Amino acid sequence: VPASLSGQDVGSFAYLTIKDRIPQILTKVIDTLHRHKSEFFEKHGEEGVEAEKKAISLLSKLRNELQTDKPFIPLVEKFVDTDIWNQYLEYQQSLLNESDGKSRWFYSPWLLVECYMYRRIHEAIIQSPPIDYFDVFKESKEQNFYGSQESIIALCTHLQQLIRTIEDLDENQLKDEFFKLLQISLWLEDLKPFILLNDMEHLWSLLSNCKKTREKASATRVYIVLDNSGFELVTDLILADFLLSSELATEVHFYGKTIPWFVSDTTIHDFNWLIEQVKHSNHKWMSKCGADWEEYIKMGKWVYHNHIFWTLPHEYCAMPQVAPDLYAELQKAHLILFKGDLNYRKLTGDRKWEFSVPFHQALNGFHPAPLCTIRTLKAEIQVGLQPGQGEQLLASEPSWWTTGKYGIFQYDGPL
Ligand SMILES: [Mg+2]
Ligand SMILES: [Mg+2]
Repeated sequence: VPASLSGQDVGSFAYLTIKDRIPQILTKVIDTLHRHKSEFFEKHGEEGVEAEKKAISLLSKLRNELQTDKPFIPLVEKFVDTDIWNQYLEYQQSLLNESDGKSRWFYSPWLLVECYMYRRIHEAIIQSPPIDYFDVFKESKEQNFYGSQESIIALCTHLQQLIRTIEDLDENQLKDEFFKLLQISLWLEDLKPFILLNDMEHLWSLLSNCKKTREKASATRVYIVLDNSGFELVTDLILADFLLSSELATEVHFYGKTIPWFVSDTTIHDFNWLIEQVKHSNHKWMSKCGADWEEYIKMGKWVYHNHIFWTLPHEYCAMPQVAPDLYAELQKAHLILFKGDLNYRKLTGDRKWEFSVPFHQALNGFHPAPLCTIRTLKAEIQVGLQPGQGEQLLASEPSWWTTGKYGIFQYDGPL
């Protein structure tokens, strides 16, 4: 397996992200805490203000460690994954030879660096009762929802129009509607040129055959490993409703993040809050969607799962050893959809793979069930391309894979 992406290459996007973007995220977190000082006093009294100041102090220390490339330190505050994290940090140090020194922001794998930063943010918060419940990214995730109301209404209206007629659609029209919603989940004719890899036909073949072959009382389970909250989450819920309504799935299982993560990533609180806001909307079609979605969850047609593994630094190839219960759960899927760039990085180890490497190889043994990554590119990693394809893009458009402009549907599994 190739070397990890990291800040060792000062010309790398990982370097640029660690040097400039991560400090910016921490500053904004600190700003968010500062702006909530009055709310914390109203709800918690003086102990809330002392806790806000403590959290800010800790986050300021964290930002200084990053800005000065200090070595990583063990996590201290008791938490469900503290010991697993410290074991992983010990393991990561063991990979370093004498010349490499100690794990640190601009030397260690970029995946570990970013995951460590968010876990240290969470440590600062859980060290600061009574504000230890606070989600420093909640305001931004709520803002994405409120800012997207027109597109959310339009998409909920589209889905409900679709569902009204869904039993009159032939197989090929149903397929076309499936492909449309998959592209909405990714991001339509104007955007098609920016789909670099399109395995959507293999998803249709897989689920269509499951539907045609399904025996009585048998299940077709589709798992969705989520990325961002807000409009992205809505596109995934809309897809999942279509999957049930079209009978391409009989159950949909969702996996989010146990803690606030990578700013926007959906936690159980974001998931429940968004569905509540859609359900209690006064718009006819948004409200009907939200009601239907809460009913799917009640019946077990939709299931939300929390698992700590997704907010660990480990590459997904480690899941069988580190989270065998989760791996066995994923093996019950008929299809797993992984959303977004971080999932892609974890699927491929965040390594400097050649463009030509097959996705199957880059997964490094992680083959729980048929799976597809639905991803816009925000990292210097992309495998499974045709010879010369990524090279031509680099030469024509040096930023191509880091701007979120290009997308993929990249599949591993049968057919
Ligand atoms: Mg050493
Ligand atoms: Mg995200």
